Amino acid sequence: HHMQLEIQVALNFIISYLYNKLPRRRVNIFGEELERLLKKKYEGHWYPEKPYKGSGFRCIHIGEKVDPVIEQASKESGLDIDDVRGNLPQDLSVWIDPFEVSYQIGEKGPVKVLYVD
Ligand SMILES: O=c1[nH]c2ccccc2n2cccc12
Repeated sequence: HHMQLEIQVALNFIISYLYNKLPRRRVNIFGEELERLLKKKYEGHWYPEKPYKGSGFRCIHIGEKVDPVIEQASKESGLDIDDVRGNLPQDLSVWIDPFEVSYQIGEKGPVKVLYVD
């Protein structure tokens, strides 16, 4: 029902990797904190008019370095960011733009779409 809905889509996707190698309730906590941090980060950086404006800011990147929002959601969930990294596909990008959520795996991977309207 917003940028909200789209952060949900990305969240669901990301944590989907984490369940069943990381403890259930603490992955739930990881999601909830992730959701909060994205909202807090994306506030005022969301322009349905120019969806691509700030797209590179909003991008969740987990290459050889981890996006702070990921690192923060880990610390606030008691999870070792190395164990979280480990269960997430390497060189992952998730772009969350108005009307579209998409992601790439691997430097030469195709972009895939989770949500578009
Ligand atoms: O890995 C990146 N993907 C990306 C996708 C769309 C827009 C901007 C970016 N971007 C900006 C710094 C880094 C990245």
